[PDB]
Amino acid sequence: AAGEIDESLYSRQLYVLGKEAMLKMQTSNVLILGLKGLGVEIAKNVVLAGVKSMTVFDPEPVQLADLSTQFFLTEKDIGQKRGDVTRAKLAELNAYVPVNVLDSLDDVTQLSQFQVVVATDTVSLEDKVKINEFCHSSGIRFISSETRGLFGNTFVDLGDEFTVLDPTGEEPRTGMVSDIEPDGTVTMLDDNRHGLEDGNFVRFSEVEGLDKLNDGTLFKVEVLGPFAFRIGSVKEYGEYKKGGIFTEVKVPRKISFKSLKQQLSNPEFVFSDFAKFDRAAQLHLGFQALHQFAVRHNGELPRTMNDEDANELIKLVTDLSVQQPEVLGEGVDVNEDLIKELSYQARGDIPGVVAFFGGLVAQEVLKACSGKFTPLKQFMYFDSLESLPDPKNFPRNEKTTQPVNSRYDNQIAVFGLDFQKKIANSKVFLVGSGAIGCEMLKNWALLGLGSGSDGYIVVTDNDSIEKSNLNRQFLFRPKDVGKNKSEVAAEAVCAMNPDLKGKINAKIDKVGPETEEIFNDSFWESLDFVTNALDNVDARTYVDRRCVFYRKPLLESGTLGTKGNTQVIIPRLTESYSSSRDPPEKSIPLCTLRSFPNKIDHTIAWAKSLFQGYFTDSAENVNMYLTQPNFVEQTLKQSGDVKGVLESISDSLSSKPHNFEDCIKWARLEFEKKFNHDIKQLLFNFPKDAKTSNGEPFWSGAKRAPTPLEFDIYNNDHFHFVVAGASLRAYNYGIKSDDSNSKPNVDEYKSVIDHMIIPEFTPNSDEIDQLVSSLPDPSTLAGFKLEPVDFEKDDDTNHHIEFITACSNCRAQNYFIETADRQKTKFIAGRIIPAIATTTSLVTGLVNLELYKLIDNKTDIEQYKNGFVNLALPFFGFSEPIASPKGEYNNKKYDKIWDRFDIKGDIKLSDLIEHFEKDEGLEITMLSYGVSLLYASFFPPKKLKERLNLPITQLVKLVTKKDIPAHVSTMILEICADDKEGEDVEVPFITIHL
Amino acid sequence: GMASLPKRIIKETEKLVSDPVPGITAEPHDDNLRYFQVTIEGPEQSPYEDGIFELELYLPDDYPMEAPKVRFLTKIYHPNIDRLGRICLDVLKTNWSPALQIRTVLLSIQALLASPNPNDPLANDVAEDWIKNEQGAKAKAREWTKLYAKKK
Amino acid sequence: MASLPKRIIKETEKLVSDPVPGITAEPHDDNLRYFQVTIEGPEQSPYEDGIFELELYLPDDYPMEAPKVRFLTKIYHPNIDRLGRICLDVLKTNWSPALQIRTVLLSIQALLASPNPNDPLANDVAEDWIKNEQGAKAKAREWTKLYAKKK
Repeated sequence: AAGEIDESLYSRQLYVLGKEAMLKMQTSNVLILGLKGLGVEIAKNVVLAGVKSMTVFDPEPVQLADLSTQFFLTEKDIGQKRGDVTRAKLAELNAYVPVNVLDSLDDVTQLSQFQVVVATDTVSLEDKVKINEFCHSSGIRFISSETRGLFGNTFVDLGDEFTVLDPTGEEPRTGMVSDIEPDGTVTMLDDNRHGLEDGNFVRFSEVEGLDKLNDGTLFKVEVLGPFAFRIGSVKEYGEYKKGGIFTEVKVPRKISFKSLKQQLSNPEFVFSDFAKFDRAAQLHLGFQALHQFAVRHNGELPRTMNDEDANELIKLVTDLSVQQPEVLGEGVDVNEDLIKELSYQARGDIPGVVAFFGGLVAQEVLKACSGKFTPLKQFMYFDSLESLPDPKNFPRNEKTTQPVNSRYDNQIAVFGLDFQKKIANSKVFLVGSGAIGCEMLKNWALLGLGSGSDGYIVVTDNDSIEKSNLNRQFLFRPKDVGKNKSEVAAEAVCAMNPDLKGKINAKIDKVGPETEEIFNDSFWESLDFVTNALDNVDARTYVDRRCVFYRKPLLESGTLGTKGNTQVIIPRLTESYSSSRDPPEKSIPLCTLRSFPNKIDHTIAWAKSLFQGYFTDSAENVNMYLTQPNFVEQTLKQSGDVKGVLESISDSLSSKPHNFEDCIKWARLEFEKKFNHDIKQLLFNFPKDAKTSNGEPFWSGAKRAPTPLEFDIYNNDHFHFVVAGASLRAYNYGIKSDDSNSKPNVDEYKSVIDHMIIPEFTPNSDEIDQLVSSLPDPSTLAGFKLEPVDFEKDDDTNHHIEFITACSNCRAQNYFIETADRQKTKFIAGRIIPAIATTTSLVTGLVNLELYKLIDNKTDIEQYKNGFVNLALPFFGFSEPIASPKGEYNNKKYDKIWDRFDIKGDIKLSDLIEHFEKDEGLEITMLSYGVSLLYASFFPPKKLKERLNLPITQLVKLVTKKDIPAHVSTMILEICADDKEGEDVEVPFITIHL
Repeated sequence: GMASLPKRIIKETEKLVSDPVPGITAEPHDDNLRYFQVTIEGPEQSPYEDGIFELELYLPDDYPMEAPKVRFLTKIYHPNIDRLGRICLDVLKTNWSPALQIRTVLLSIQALLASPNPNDPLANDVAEDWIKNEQGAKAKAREWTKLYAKKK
Repeated sequence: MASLPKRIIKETEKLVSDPVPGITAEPHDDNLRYFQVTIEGPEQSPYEDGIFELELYLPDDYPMEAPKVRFLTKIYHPNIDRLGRICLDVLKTNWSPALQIRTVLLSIQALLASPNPNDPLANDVAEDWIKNEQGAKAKAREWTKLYAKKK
């Protein structure tokens, strides 16, 4: 069965990589050498992604110290080979990937059976050079990675020939043309920016005049402006008339890699951080010296925090720079502080640095199988030294850092016992239990975060597990589908680290204004910080605001396919998450939606309204009409579309179906109304030959002249419009047949439609008086009510996406737009976010590296990093958090994000007003609570009588006619104000303590 | 840059009284600062010059990232305003940014009543009437203004 | 000792001997390669109120290879992206070994005074600068007050 992908399991990853990359991945056998923490973080991500086979190799026994980052090892397994025991657990992650153990690597020819080989820290450099040489000459792709405490690297070698097919993965750019001059200059319609670059390739279509320009030939692009580019002389093709759509095309790029032996001495660096460009050549010699150290010392790495071993490693690194003078260059001496730190931390095994490289490397493993995205070329070195605490508080020396016979000994080796204790005793709030939420929990389980006496974790997520979650949420298994994420994820991580057994409080609650009884003042005050694992921006902007109010650190994180980012929000220091986020994508114009689509995004958004009109809103009106006493006379003065609401009800009684055959009929008739009649009406007003005012064609530029649709049961999109239409309608009315009988059969739907009379089209108070009168009494229509449909995009059996895609495509045929299939329609109408475990895992590593800085109460902003990453390029950026901007009123300075006014007691309005005047020199002009304006200076004098003598709680009831509830202890208020000169001033909010 | 969206509304509302837009009124409900009641005088020398037109304006949850929703409450014969009061305006959808205001939206509608564009129509029947039978289209607009837009 | 540190030494010594109006430029006591730069916003530009901080790195192959440079201050500008990366002809196309870091700094100062949103390396704040110039300068003046230090 070659060439089949499970679209429900790989749904979200399939929007990142696509079909061809994944058909090639299932053709690839991958081998991983070394199954400590870094090993599994790769295998986990590679198995989840889906290769032909995963083979693992680590015949060395499990020690307690391995658990510092091996989430697949427990204290049960000690004394047993890591390959054997780990391999049974990876097998659970994906049923479609066999996982095998290599029992012995006695010979380098055993590598022949693998397309990719991944060597980790367990493999020595002599073996890595030999393995790499065999791989390079044999055509096997080679990757390697090492982490030494807060340090790490990765190497990539794909041979003399490797062809990148898609260098970015971006959906290709495309746009409409307005002029192509004889020289090749192409101007864009309605001054929209093409979004192209020099060296891109475009094909054209629909360009009248330059006929041969549209045959699929490619054209190299030289960018002139943001709204224009050039493609070369087009005189030969003819002369431009009108129309045109250019479409970017990705052309293959061939590339070559140097072997490891070659790159050890002449390395090609991909950088991770702008302010650490120099450290790469330094750590290149260092990581080599560590291997040389171990061969001098019976295989042992330097002793932790030992100056004798570090002083030798300096010496070893110096001899290398004489042997490899290209690396450092000239004038560049060895950085002895940086190599001593490397030696201090060689034993170190840090969760965050592992999850980082676990994703980065695994992604490169995937690039190697597919040719999708641009591989790393060829070394990358990385370190997060600023995660180290202040040595004044948590000093590091040979005692404080020694092993204690625990799973955390390798973390204690870097940070010391005191800090590790302080982590354990921290109190955290995790919002979300998805891909990021899962990796977060697993990192905290390795750190022991929350396991201390006075520490705890709180995780909440109201959502349940579904099949596609399993592609990147690795704490969930098939049998857990339909269960609650947070609860199962809490169990899962306790099985990993029983030190948390009973310290995670898995809740099921949403985080909004309605759950502030559960997440109340005392909850927020006790926390040390908050972590965000959420997708949707409204809940994140809420949590962000609760953190500003309670002054808690917040760690935000997010991925968009291969793209990722991290943000640190620090009280009295940095911006917040809402402070600066970029605007959303523009909405579709109503006229474009209604009458003039030119893009499948428009047809899909039209089909989604129509799905909501037929099968959800119609049945809500009818059911209110049949139950609520005054719904008839309510509508007459309450709704906007009174005409359509009454129409909907009338139609639901006229056209009440009795068998599935009546539904098929209904669907065929709606086909005519929507894809035949309404187009003819449109063309009646604006014929194909219509002229505008000024007198240039009406259908021109962004407008496509439609053609009415003759129904054809053999057209797939016509057939499925009537099948899904018939079945959705039948559901409303509780009618038998539906899709649980069999698969849909064109011939039996044909028999019904063939005998139908279908009406020809003719160019088309008292309206409502009829509708109102022609409706019967509800009492008449005993025992009957519709069941409205609830749009779920991830049940394939339910016909929802089947209708939207057929409806969307039928309308695409009207306007001559290329049809789309279910997976694409499901992406736009579902508003789906592409997501793969590689980025997720990686971003979570960075966030936990920034967590150490919170645990040390870092107040220096330059210590923190906001990360950006685009694993497709690949690109790693790290910036300093943005400082909270400062305001000023009456010479007094304040933090525009974190400061506020605090008034104890339920205060009288005029008391507040004069209180501000005699304290801050401010004159309140406006005052609101929530969405209610409680006081304003433009109010009439009689309005101000009501309010000025009232306490704020009674004032709230006066305005909203509904009072504050008893559990409320505080009230935020927003105000405008003027300073001593009467000039306006920006001022912070007010907190009232009741 | 930012602020809470009641604070934003507060600031915009205060300036709408501090200096109003000629010919337009715009006041929110003290119960709900998101919902506004607007009235617009018909511009000079347009077919709407005699009447007053009432609008409803709602500020959504993610304002000013998301644009204001608008609905004409008065019946009007106009190419870009449909039977249900829905409006076609570039600033509402394509040309919206967080930097813009309610003040911007209201001035755009006022500019639209003075200068329809039936080349991008919403009410298709009346746009082809505006294209092909302009003087008669303005006659029906002046008539509907007298029938449905009260007075003043 | 070697060629390139001697080059830097001579350039640094001239940046002290004769400094560039409105610009600070001093190398790290840790690393002669890295420079901390500050640039006053030019007069009668939207940036005139603030001070903007940059970091500048001289790569191994300098001056065959051009200096890498990164805005540390947040700025609203067509040729400066969200990560501080700059689009300058002298950095890529018009770089030669004869040019200096003095040349680079004067080019950035000239760029803050005169953006080019029509350049091919531009962003999307560029189409705001083209379409809505007065509003684009309004947002630049605002961000200067929010994010660039006072003087």
